[PDB]
Amino acid sequence: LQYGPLAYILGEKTTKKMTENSKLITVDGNICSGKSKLAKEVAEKLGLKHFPEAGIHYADSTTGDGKPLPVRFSGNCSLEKFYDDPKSNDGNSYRLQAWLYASRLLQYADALEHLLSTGQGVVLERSIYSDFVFLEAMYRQGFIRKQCVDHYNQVKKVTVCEYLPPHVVIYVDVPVSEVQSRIQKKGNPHEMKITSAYLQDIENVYKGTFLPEMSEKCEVLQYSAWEAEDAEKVVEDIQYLKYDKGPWLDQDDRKLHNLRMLVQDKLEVLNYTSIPVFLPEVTIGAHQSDRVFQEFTELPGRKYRAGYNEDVGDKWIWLK
Amino acid sequence: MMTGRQARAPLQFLPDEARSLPPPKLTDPRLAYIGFLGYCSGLIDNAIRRRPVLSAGLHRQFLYITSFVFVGYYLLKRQDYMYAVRDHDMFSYIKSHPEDFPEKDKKTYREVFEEFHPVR
Amino acid sequence: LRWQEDPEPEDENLYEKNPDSHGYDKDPAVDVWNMRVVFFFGFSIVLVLGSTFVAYLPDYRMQEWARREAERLVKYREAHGLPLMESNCFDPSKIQLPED
Amino acid sequence: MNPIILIIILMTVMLGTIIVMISTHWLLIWIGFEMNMLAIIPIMMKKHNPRATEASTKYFLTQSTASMLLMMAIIINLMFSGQWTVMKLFNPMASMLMTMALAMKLGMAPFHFWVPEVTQGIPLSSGLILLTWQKLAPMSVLYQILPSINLDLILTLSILSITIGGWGGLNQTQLRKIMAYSSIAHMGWMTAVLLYNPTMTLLNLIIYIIMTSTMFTLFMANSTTTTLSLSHTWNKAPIMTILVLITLLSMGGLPPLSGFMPKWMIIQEMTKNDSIILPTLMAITALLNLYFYMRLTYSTALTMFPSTNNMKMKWQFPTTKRMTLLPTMTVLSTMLLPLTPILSILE
Amino acid sequence: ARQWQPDVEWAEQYGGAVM
Amino acid sequence: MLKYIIPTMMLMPLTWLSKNSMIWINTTLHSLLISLTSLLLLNQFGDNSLNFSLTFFSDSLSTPLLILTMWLLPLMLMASQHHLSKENLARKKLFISMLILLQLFLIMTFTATELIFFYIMFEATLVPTLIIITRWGNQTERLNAGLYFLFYTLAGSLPLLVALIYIQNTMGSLNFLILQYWVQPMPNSWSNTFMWLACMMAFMVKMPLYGLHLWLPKAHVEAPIAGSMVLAAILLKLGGYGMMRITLLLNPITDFMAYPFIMLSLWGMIMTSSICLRQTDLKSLIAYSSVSHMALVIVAILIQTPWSYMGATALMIAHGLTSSMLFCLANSNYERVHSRTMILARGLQTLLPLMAAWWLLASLTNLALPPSINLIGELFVVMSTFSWSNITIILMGLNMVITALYSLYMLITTQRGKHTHHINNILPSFTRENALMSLHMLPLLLLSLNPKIILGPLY
Amino acid sequence: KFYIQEPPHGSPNWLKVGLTLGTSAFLWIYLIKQHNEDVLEYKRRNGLE
Amino acid sequence: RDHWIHVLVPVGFVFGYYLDRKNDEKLAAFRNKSLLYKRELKPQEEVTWK
Ligand SMILES: CCCCCCCCCCCCCCCCCC(=O)OC[C@H](COP(=O)([O-])OC[C@H](O)COP(=O)([O-])OC[C@H](COC(=O)CCCCCCCCCCCCCCCCC)OC(=O)CCCCCCCCCCCCCCCCC)OC(=O)CCCCCCCCCCCCCCCCC
Ligand SMILES: CCCCCCCCCCCCCCCCCC(=O)OC[C@H](COP(=O)([O-])OCC[N+](C)(C)C)OC(=O)CCCCCCCCCCCCCCCCC
Ligand SMILES: CCCCCCCCCCCCCCCCCC(=O)OC[C@H](COP(=O)([O-])OCC[N+](C)(C)C)OC(=O)CCCCCCCCCCCCCCCCC
Ligand SMILES: CCCCCCCCCCCCCCCCCC(=O)OC[C@H](COP(=O)(O)OCCN)OC(=O)CCCCCCCCCCCCCCCCC
Ligand SMILES: Nc1ncnc2c1ncn2[C@@H]1O[C@H](COP(=O)(O)O)[C@@H](O)[C@H]1O
Repeated sequence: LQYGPLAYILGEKTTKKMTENSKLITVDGNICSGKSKLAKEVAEKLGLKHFPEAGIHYADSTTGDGKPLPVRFSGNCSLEKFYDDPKSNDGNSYRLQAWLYASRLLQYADALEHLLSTGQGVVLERSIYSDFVFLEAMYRQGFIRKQCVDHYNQVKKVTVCEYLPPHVVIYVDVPVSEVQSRIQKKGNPHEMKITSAYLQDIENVYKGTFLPEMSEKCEVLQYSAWEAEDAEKVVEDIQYLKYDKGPWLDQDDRKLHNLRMLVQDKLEVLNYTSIPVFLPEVTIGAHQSDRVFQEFTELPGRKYRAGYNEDVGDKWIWLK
Repeated sequence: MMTGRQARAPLQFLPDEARSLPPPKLTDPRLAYIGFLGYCSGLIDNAIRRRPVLSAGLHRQFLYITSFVFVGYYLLKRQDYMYAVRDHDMFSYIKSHPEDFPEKDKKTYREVFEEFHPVR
Repeated sequence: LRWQEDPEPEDENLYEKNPDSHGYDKDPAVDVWNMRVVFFFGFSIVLVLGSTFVAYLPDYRMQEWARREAERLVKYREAHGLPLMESNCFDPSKIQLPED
Repeated sequence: MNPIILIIILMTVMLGTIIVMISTHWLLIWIGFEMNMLAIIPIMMKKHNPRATEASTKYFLTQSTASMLLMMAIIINLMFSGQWTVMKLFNPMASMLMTMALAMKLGMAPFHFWVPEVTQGIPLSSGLILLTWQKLAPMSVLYQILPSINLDLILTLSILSITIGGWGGLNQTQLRKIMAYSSIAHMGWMTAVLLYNPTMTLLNLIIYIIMTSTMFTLFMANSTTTTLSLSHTWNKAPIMTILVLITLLSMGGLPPLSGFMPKWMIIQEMTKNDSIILPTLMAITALLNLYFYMRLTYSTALTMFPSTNNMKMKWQFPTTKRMTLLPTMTVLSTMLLPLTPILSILE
Repeated sequence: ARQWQPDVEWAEQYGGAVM
Repeated sequence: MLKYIIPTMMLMPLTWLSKNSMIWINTTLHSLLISLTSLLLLNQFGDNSLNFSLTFFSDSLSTPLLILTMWLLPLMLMASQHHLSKENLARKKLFISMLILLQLFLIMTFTATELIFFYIMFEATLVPTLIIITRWGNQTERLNAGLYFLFYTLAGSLPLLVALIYIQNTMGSLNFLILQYWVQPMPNSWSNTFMWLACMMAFMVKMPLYGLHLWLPKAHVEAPIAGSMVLAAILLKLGGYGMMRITLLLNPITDFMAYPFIMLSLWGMIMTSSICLRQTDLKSLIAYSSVSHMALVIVAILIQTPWSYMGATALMIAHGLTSSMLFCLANSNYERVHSRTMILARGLQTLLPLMAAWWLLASLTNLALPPSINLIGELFVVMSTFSWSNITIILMGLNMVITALYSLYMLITTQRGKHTHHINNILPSFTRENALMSLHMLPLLLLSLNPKIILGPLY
Repeated sequence: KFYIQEPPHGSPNWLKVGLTLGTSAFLWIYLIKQHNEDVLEYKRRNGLE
Repeated sequence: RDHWIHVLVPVGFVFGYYLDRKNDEKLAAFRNKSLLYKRELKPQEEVTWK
């Protein structure tokens, strides 16, 4: 590989590169909180690396050539078809939510790998600690069943326990009517079909579960739709935090070494996303799985390991 | 069984009397089969890491083949040594004990009476 | 509902896209060359040359030798008054019986 | 765990095994077993969850009881022989107690009741160490004390181990318990041929360690601990299903594979000593082992079980695991039966 | 008319604590 | 025999380095060349067997089974290339590798000079057959059928291993050529009774014996067509081959140990033919017909007269060709109506006249129409069983009546009557299908001209 | 270029390829020297030259 | 060769035939020694069968 136990032995300790700027920041809010520009401006004032919010095609952006794959190879789900029919028969709701949870888990593994390999902090948008608010909103709106929530809670229970929470959680109070004003001024014809009760359930699960449970294990910052416009006040509030909560304090070189060994092996990160709980919204039968897998192999640069594809121009294969 | 033979001189992979024995030829079918096992290990090693199976890592496939031939040559030397030891001990024990191995008075079938069982 | 599964694909007809299909492949040149390989190397080679080869086996299990040798032995022991076969396969002089 | 401390602790496990393998004094044999247990306890508690603490506690109790019975057998030997050479035992009571102690250390039935619990409670690498490396030292002591081993005792332990390891794996869906009951049945096969020809015992131990190392390495490389998680392997890495197919067919004792080699040589050396009923019943009992092996091959390689949607993301990532010696161990566990007279190097 | 592959009902037989 | 083992192994790089549209044609061509080359084994002599090396030999028993085995591989490739057309290329190459590897095991199973090599190859033939059935079988029952196929054979054969290693320790050798001269009489004792059972019950399962045949109408039905061809044509005859080798050693105890098994097979050829009279599954009808035909081969080996061995080896070759063709005809209708139910597709002579001619000829060879080698083997077994006991002619004749009845009932049910109206995907017969039928039938008819090469070591 | 992230096996590890070929050539020349020494010692001990 | 794959099985048969004829040389311990076929050698002939 690149980093293993031997590099840890030979001197590559991760608290040597861990400065005070090395913080994990997650910016949160409702569907049109406008927090993307807040996350990018906070990331450029503090000198951090911004990660955009992981969609369906995040794994497509990190693997291969970075261009998005067809949706049959990645996702098998549509955000627009969730917006149009949230109570759809084919089970797009929980299947979209589960693929997005795995995408945010892959993004969080990338974020920790960057933070622990470079010592540069990371600003994230709606991490895996806040992904469950859409699950609970979709369950309160009857868009998914209870067994889908049980499947999500199993996957989350066996995956989120292996990671450290962010340092700073920035929540943006934007009310439902302002969110809908921004949805109608956005002009997205699928996104304008979102009901008010769904946005209200998102805000309720946020204010009632997420921030009360993250306020113990991290430092939450909370802003309105106008005091989050000024990025410098938010960055000033970040730089004058007395970091004293959460499990980042009792992290020596060994625990962060084990974490860095975890977040570089992506199949171990993504191991328990596909647990064999045969839930019909995400269970793909054998003929469709076989056919889609054989078609995924025929995609260019995907038939072999990344250094080993003549069709995209990999040479010296006979000496590799 | 033969553990008291190789107890006067312990942990010798090939003793000095193994050199009185002819070595396996390098065209031994056993050693060629071990080289085929090296080639198969190279193919499985290219397959489990999703490399092109016949093309990728010809240096690595060749080191698989070479390493299996190199180990198996000495394994065949020890195999032929231990069976030579077994035959040597057998023949010396038969020579030292003639009362336990009498030379059998062989009768021909003109004196040997075998009961005939008809298939009818 | 039940899970995400492809529907049963319809069984393809080789005669729709290829009315000259020999039934080996849907590529017509591969189909015709599979036809020629099967027909030549089975019938023109194995059947014909094997019927010839079995037809001209060199005295298969020496039956013709045994008939010719038996003609020679009967022609011998008719002229000398010997019986055509003994009831003893082996000479009784070279057999020791168990005494009683 | 610190990688330095991990390497030192694995060297101490290996050191305790080597001290049992080389020493001529009974106290040093006992010291080697003590050092081995004392060093393998952190390997079982590598992940720090209550199942590993329970597994390490059960392993501690069994191996501690066996070590104390071993020292009692050694002390009765010092009574009735006045000396300490690791050779035959000069009292049938010392021989019985030492055979019981080694049967507890190997987890042979009816002292088998810790092996599936402890193997389930620990990770796959520590389960690999427990089921392969921890079999080496007690089989070495049994190899050395065999002029005094009671025949009826060792064959009772052997056939009871084969039968209970056959029936135990038929009810299992966890892979580690399947491997543990496989361990119990194969230890019965090893100790059944011990007083007849211990070279075939070493052959069975070597082929067993190769095949079990292959199965644990495949289970590590696929990160599968259950039957139903192994069932998703066809949609993730289809070569792994082929390798677990041929290795499970090998461990069932089917020719032309190398897992047929040990049981065929064991039957071969037990019929020489006028035992016919016993290798026949052992061979027929191993069909149960073959049955749950074929259950796993049905679930993994011969059929395609349904997968889930999130496997499509894992299609985009290769295995970055050090699958150490996995092609070598897969070739040696399957294609070694033409090299069956290689067993004379263990004479 | 295609090849039978195991369904969810078949694969739930291998998902218990025991067999 | 190495000149046949090496090209069969070279069929593996020939099937893995072929172009993706060429992997059927190349394996078919070169397996036909191996089948042409198989005829050099007809260098047989009236006194000596063709003894190649310390490992391989071929008498006049193993030689027809070898030529039938090397002939069966291209026909299995022709039969199995249509329903595996939409398969993955790698899984298609794995199927062809399992067929080639099963042939590789069989051609050095029949030529095994030493009996434990015969046992290793004999039980090695389970694994590609098991993989073919449980992987490329069509319905749900293929997994259970693979279980029955595996665990009857190993339950029968693991006592056979102990028996052969016992003979190795007692006689000093399991070379069949040495055991032709060092054979000792096996007297009456309970030890020798279980010796007889351990030497015979594996092959009784493989024939199959009546009462132990329950692996067969699930393994032969739930396999694909290449699996059904090899199981019906060669893998039942491994049992009769092993019996004709191993009954050298079991005298004179066979002369009273044979009675229960002679009763089982003489009554099983009546009962399984009666079962064939009432089958709804056509493929199961052919399976129970195979049990009914192999019952006579069991009786002929157990009475061990020369006429019985000649008829048994002739009937083994004849039944291999006939049952393989009957399974291929059943597949030719299954690839159109997608059901093995025999009453579904009716009146097929109105639609497929030349395929109905192939049905007629395979049903005539199934009922042992003279001068086919079916009737030659049938007739010699009837002669020898009559010389055994004069009352066995009742059971043999009643079996022949029921055999003609289910053969022509199969023909009339599938081919005659009014056609089924709601079935409209009855394509014309492909050239591949008719070529497969002719490559079964034409050697089976040409062997009536010169039948001495299929009458075994004691013609 | 093709890949958004540089693969670890984009360039061959020339050190590891060189050590692989050197170790394999060393084992071949050592094996040939061993086999020649062994046939020489066999012919010396049994007097067949 | 453009058609190099069509000489795998025939060269395999030639190689197996060569190895059979080679093994017949190792099994030559009774060449012109059997009581049925022993005979005086013809001139310009050193072995009776190869
Ligand atoms: C070594 C040199 C050998 C040379 C001589 C060859 C000896 C015979 C070999 C095999 C002959 C039969 C194969 C052709 C028939 C199958 C295909 C078919 O249906 O074609 C109809 C088709 C004409 O009909 P179609 O109207 O156009 O279409 C069919 C209809 O849609 C619907 O069709 P269908 O129902 O209207 O017409 C079918 C009809 C339906 O009729 C029957 O099924 C009634 C037959 C049974 C009762 C009568 C015969 C009883 C037994 C007595 C005869 C044998 C002993 C005689 C000696 C004296 C007594 C000891 O059957 C026949 O016409 C067959 C005539 C020959 C009968 C032979 C016995 C077959 C019965 C079953 C086995 C019996 C025991 C084995 C006998 C073996 C003798 C060698 O024929 C052809 O186009 C002929 C194609 C080429 C045939 C070549 C045959 C030999 C190939 C061997 C190649 C290698 C060696 C080189 C020599 C080549 C010489 C040419
Ligand atoms: C072999 C064991 C495995 C079985 C499967 C094998 C599959 C592979 C196939 C390989 C190729 C085939 C091998 C077997 C070939 C058998 C054929 C063969 O060789 O025959 C030789 C037989 C041998 O007969 P023969 O023994 O008398 O030959 C005399 C011997 N010589 C030539 C040396 C002097 O050849 C003939 O009989 C030829 C006779 C002429 C052609 C036929 C004429 C009669 C046709 C019918 C006439 C009309 C009768 C009335 C009925 C009318 C219609 C109903
Ligand atoms: C298809 C499924 C059923 C398969 C049935 C297979 C045959 C049935 C009988 C097998 C008996 C066991 C093998 C005997 C090998 C004989 C070798 C020998 O030397 O014998 C003489 C020896 C004689 O002993 P000896 O050789 O030590 O002494 C020398 C000989 N005398 C005695 C003259 C001095 O016989 C035995 O030792 C015992 C033979 C009988 C063993 C009975 C145990 C097995 C019972 C039947 C089990 C059948 C399968 C059950 C399971 C089925 C699946 C669930
Ligand atoms: C008479 C006999 C005398 C003695 C003869 C020799 C006996 C040999 C017995 C071998 C026993 C091997 C036991 C396992 C290895 C011990 C060390 C270990 O645990 O290595 C695995 C290692 C640990 O890494 P870790 O990160 O902790 O694992 C979790 C996964 N990330 O890494 C991993 O987990 C990565 C996954 C791959 C690990 C593969 C290890 C294979 C080692 C065994 C090879 C086969 C044995 C040697 C050949 C046969 C010898 C008989
Ligand atoms: N279950 C869900 N329903 C709707 N949107 C979701 C869900 N899960 C994640 N999202 C994302 O939340 C985003 C809303 O924030 P924004 O990025 O400002 O549009 C959408 O673009 C979606 O990508």
